[PDB]
Amino acid sequence: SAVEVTYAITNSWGSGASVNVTIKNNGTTPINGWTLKWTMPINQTITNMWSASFVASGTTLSVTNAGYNGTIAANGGTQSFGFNINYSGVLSKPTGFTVNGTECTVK
Amino acid sequence: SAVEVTYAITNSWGSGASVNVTIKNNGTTPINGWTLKWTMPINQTITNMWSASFVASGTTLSVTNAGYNGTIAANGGTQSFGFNINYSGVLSKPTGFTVNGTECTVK
Amino acid sequence: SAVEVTYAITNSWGSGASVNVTIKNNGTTPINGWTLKWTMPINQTITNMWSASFVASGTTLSVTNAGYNGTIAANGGTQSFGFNINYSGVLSKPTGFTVNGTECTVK
Amino acid sequence: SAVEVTYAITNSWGSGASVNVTIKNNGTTPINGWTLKWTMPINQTITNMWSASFVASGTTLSVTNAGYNGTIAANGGTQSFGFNINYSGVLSKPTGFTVNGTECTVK
Amino acid sequence: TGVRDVPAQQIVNEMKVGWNLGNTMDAIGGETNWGNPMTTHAMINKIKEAGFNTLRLPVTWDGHMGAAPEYTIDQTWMKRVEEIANYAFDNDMYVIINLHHENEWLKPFYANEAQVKAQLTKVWTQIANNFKKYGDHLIFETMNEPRPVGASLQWTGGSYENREVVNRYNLTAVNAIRATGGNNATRYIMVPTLAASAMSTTINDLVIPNNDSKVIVSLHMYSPYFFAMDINGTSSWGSDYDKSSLDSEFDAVYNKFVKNGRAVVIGEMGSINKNNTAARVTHAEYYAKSAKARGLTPIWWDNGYSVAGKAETFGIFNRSNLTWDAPEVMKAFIKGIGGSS
Amino acid sequence: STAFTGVRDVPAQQIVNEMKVGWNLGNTMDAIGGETNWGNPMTTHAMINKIKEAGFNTLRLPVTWDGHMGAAPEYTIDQTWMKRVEEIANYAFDNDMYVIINLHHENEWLKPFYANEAQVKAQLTKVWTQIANNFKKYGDHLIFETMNEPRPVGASLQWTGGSYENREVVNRYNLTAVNAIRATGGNNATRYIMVPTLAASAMSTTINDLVIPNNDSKVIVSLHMYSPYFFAMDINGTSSWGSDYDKSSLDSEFDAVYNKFVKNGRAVVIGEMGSINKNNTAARVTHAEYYAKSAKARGLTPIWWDNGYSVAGKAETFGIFNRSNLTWDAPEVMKAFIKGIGGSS
Amino acid sequence: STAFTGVRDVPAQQIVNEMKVGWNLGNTMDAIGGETNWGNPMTTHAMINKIKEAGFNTLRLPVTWDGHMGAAPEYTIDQTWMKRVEEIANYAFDNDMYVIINLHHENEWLKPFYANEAQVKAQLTKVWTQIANNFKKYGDHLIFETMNEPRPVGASLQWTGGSYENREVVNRYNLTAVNAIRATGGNNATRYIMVPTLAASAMSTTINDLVIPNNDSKVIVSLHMYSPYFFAMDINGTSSWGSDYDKSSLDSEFDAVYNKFVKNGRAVVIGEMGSINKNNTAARVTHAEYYAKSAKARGLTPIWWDNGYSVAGKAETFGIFNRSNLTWDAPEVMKAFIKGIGGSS
Amino acid sequence: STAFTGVRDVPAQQIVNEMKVGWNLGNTMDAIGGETNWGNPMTTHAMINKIKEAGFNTLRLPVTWDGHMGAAPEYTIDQTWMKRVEEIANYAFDNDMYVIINLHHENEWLKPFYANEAQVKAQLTKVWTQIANNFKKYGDHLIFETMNEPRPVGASLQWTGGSYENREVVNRYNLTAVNAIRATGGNNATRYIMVPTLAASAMSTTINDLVIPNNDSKVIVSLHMYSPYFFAMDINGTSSWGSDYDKSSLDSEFDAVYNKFVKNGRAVVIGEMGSINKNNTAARVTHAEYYAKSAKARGLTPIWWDNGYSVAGKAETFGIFNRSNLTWDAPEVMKAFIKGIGGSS
Repeated sequence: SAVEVTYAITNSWGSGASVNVTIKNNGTTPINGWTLKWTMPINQTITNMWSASFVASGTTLSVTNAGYNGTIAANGGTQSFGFNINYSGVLSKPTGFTVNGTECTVK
Repeated sequence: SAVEVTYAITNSWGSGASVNVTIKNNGTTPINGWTLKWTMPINQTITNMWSASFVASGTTLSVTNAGYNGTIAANGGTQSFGFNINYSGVLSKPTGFTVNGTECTVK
Repeated sequence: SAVEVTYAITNSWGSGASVNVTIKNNGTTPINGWTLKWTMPINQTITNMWSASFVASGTTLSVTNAGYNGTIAANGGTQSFGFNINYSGVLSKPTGFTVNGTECTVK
Repeated sequence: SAVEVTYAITNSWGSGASVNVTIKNNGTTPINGWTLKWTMPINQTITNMWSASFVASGTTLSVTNAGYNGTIAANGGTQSFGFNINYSGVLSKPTGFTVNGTECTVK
Repeated sequence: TGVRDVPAQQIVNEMKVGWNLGNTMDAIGGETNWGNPMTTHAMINKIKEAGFNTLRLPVTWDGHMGAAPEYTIDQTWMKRVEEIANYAFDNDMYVIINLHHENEWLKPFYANEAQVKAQLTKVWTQIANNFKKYGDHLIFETMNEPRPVGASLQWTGGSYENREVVNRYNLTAVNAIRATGGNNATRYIMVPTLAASAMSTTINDLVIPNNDSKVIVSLHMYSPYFFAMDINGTSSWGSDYDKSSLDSEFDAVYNKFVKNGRAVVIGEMGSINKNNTAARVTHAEYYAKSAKARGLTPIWWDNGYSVAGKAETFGIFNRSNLTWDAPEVMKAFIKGIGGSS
Repeated sequence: STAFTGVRDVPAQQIVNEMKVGWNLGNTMDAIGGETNWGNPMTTHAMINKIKEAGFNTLRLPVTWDGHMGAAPEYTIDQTWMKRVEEIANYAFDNDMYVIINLHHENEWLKPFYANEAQVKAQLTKVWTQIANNFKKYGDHLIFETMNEPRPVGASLQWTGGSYENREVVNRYNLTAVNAIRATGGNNATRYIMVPTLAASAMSTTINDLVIPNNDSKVIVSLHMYSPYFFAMDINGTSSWGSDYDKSSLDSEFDAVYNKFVKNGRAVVIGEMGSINKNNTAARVTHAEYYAKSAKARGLTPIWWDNGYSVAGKAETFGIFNRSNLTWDAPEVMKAFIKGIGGSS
Repeated sequence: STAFTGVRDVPAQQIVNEMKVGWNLGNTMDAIGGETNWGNPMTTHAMINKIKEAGFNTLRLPVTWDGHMGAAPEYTIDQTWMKRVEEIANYAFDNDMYVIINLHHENEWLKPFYANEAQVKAQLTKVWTQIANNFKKYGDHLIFETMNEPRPVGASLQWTGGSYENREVVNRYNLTAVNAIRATGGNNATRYIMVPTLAASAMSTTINDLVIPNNDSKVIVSLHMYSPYFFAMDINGTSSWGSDYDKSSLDSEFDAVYNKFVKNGRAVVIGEMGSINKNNTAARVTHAEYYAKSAKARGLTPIWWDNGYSVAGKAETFGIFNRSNLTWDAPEVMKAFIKGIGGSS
Repeated sequence: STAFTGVRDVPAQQIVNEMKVGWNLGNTMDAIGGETNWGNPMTTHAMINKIKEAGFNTLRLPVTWDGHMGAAPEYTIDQTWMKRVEEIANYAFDNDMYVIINLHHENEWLKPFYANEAQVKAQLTKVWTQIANNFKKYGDHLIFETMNEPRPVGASLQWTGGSYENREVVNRYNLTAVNAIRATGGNNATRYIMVPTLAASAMSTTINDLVIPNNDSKVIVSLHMYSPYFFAMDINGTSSWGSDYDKSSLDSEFDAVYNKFVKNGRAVVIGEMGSINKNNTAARVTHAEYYAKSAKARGLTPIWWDNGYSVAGKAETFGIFNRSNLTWDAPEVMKAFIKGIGGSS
């Protein structure tokens, strides 16, 4: 609702791509130690990640902040991280995100 | 360079696109009041921008922070903004950026 | 210890006196929520106190900070309070003081 | 006045005494870098001072903070210092003070 | 009288120590519906005499108001709350009036936020307008224990959603009060964390509406849980561990709020009756002095129920005959608070 | 119209961003002895339209109330004057702009000394109660500025930071004015309010000692920065601007404001700035454009002081708009200033 | 090998991130009476290989020095003991791990009281000077932990915050230890150093009163958090873990640490944690995995206390690795803990 | 002697308080080509005696090392030069003073640009390693100042705050210098160290971008404040000082330093200041005494820049002590400066 996830493609090479994610907090309360979760599309595997870490369980991808960037300030603060994937078929993007249990708007 | 810029495509539709830019400060000194400059590829026009403002002169683009996000903290701090463009041709990206006079690494 | 108490006479009027107490913390650790205890001389009675409150119990006088002055900063920080007493006979001063369990030096 | 000075006698030994001074700021604005001035009774001489330094010119006394205690917080903040004097005759006290040009209340 | 401009900490110091008129105007179905007699001026007179300087007056408004859009509060109900507040004002006491058991409408989820805010605004505009004339000895407490419903969540910090929406509601409530102007522009106001919990999660995510310097934090700390509240918990209190552990609960509040100039009132606390008077005496006195040493003003939860060996027996005052059912516990609590004379 | 759009709960920095860049109706409602007494013509809707079209999104409407109010205890403000101020404001709301209304040349009564405090507060309370009440229905595009340049009188003190006494009492006056506004309730309870440092100075002494009334998050700092002094303001000062030193010094003046206020979430409006006409259009274009962009890069919204007086070679010639003509006396300076500001589209 | 990689100038949080997740060689070099005196085998390189292989990137190597040193003034540490510690550290460096070396069961000399302060400082200085001097060449993958759980002894004080005196003297000891380390020079002047609160407790009293020696940005906080106590540590406490309440409560414990230190740029290592064996594998799996992800979400790196004792139904059975067999006695617990930590690949 | 008193763990502010007020041996060991190359006679113990007797408790001993050291990679410093520096320092230690030793006119090699960074850091490390090793035994009365006025070369940039690149690289150099000093160990690991902003400027840009190496609480900020510029430094500037405006402006300059550093526990030394001789003794007296008490009121310790040149009406005439005569050329200026500093007895 008040949290927006921007999932953007930095680069791609047919078999894989590089992704940058920015989480924006437009609510009133700082997010102290953000985590971000989504459903990984069928054909994608995360090969490596920076400025964050992750756990893959089934279709589920759980991303955790890297500490120095753990607080997303209120009233429009952001934090960002990135990763590389491998894919086949058409490069699709997740259709939903949750940040600490809160359902996000996707921009 | 101790400053990294990530320029990513959020979405595109053939004649236009949505861009997300993340600036990351890996140096020791905070950047207090950031400005980011670069050369847009030809045949691209900025329609509107959020979390920052710009002055365009030909393909020369100078972007200024929005006050609330003016400081890029040292040691891995980021700030991000976004904007829409109209374009023709291939959707190419800038090849370099400068932040307050400092040349950035494009990631 | 590295805590000093200054118990000084601001004014006196024969049957009573006004006392100023300064607690000085020369240690490395702030004192977060100070309390000051001493043994009350016989034939003295505190009639009112400011910038602190107290409980008299037998010969023991326990003084508690007023919240806004609750932290005695390290490396020379001070906090002060005062009170009026009624007395008879010789106006004597308490001999020892303890602050949060720590025996003080009397300056 | 919103600035109160407490000038108190810690101890006296006939030919000399020890003084403790507490300055209280009850106003809305912190005093950033306090100075305290007063006129000292004749036949009193400051021998040494701690938590502050001074310039004596005749009976004119200008006292300056020691840096670490330079700010007297608003809304009831205090800072204190002390000194020893030699004196002959009747021990008396100054009855007026100015702090950074503001005339103080004497308590 | 009027509304002074002093540090919120000074207000809290002056409130000193308080007593709740519990299970009364907060009781579902009306003032006498939960076993307490009709409140009288004489009762409050005795509260003051014992050494309490604050009356917390919890009010459940649900059941006494009309439908949207105006949510008109019953005049007779409003008048009764005001009447009781005046028993305390006559004694020169501080009074806190809140919204209490509003859980059927006040729900901290994004889905409910628009409705709840609309009603919150209407309710506080009315209470604020009715009580505008009173000076700074009247304090408004915006909400009681706002939290997600469900027994399994009762002692949790809720979700981020819940804490965000609680913060949004507090802003809504403070603005509603402030917008009536006059004394309500400068009145001191208490706001709770989620569930009025003092746990790290909830105190760390509290946002003060507009950074308003006249806002005081409301926490409820029935600590330590097992001794104070749990009928099946220990009946003993007073070890070095007990003392240190209580100190540390208050230390969390001191370091987050008080130390930084944000004042805090412990709006509810106390111990039930486990036929353990000596232990409750030790606890009450230590609780009061430990809390006060961290700038906190505690307020006893008195629901008028004092039967030894039963759950929820926090009552210490006998409202029927104006004596104390727990004279020793009461006196130790007051004694631990101390004073200025 | 932006007159009656209600009040948001957005960060004051966002409000300052939307104000963007401003123009002062100077030497007008602030003029002693009447609107036209200091040489300006009667203000028209057409003039304000030209302000908006040029790229300015904020009108600062300075008003001197002394001379238009009765004596104690009510200090009643002339209703005709009150209504003319409001009429002018609406010229701007019609253009979807922000408007700032202040108290301006009040120095005859507004004295920042302990001795004057009680009486001045009483008058300040009455003045702001009346202004706030008149404009109560207006939404967040109306901003009140509590005072202009409160300071101890005396030629020799003009560019000083006053005594601690003066700064303490200015802080007390700001709180009095803010409380007076807020006590009227409704939109006045939540609208954004500007408060000045002593003399509205940006110097370390004054910005360091500023105290925000009630820590109110909807308060914006008001500073006046005619920088650098010698180029911009002094008739006997250099008429050149643009060296590496010039740019560095201006940056640094803004850096002090950014570090003290902006970067901590406290928004700041430079309610007055500008340069006089020393027959040096090129220097002024260079200065105006760099000022705008340097200020903006530090979150600051600057507001040009236009007193309608633009005669080359004369002191105080800050005017850039020709009101009689609905054209610009200094089209290049104006356009440079606006260009420096940039935009989001 | 990560033994001699030099010393970076990165923020401590980045070091803590790379430490990732750790394993203690418990009841070993920390055992009173020597390495094998408390029932563990002689430590081998093959044991440590398995720790690395399971996914742990830090070896905490607790060492009790009391019993291995001479008297004042020099407090000379036995050379064989010193070099054996070094030998074991290299088992881990060969696996490209981080290693933490501390002072562990030193309660017979390391007493946080004003009256013991002067002599304790003198011994602390000699002890750290010797350890630091031995390990001088080692790069930033070697971390010193100044003390373990300094505290007043006495059963009634065991889970308390001690007195102000104790907490004050602990801060003084930490400074003495840090300066002793740095004074040896070289890599020791720049390596990362862990310092504990009183008793390495995370309770408010103790974390609120911690003072970082010299405000040194290379200092990391050492906390021990066997949470929740009853499930994790008490042989008589619940065997179950996983309610919403359990989760919320554990979250809140880490939240206290996050808001005090991590969010302000002060890095934190949970140098000991874990659960005993109540024959409750499923509960220990749920707890271990949640602990790991909850802690990591607050930027914390947790380190499991493994004392080599894993017998179901007995107190103090924190051991999960079987050193003699080179297999895991608690494979499900270990895997869940590692799984909860996640990774960058 | 204060040479070998060991090293305390007190707050830097206390050290700065004891330093109290200082005198620079200017245009001497800092002179290009050698001690007497800029017209000063060879320094004697008797000269330093007079400095102490006048009431100065700190000797700043500026030293230019360029010209006395070999080439990369070792940059070996001439041993007789090193010993001469140590000898002069002991003149002051014999007088129970503080001594500050820096690197001074190193601008030929010390270039704050990314392109130069690697080589400059290599030389800076070699230089500080040698100096630190030489003075390793000296206690906390010896303070190292890592650099003097590091800045981008160019006349047009002299009074600017440089670029962000410049300021970032200066911060990197300070860290390099501090680490080099501390890595030598012993008293160098714990002694107090001064580090400058870019150009040692106190302007907002440069004080705001200063990063303290490791957040080390033993670090003191070094600023040079020849304020106000026109009166103090400019041979063509006013000869008068004393107005309320003058007093207010000077206060405000110190207020910036107090609010950014001192009031936050970060101590500050004004390592250079003073006025030139414009045949205006009365004005210099007024200025000197006010500067001293105003600076001291903000916890600052000022150090007069004395280059031994005192000729009335010439630029750069900061000298007040007559080295050949052992008398004061500006006795009234000296006494007023000392008088404004005050004391504890």
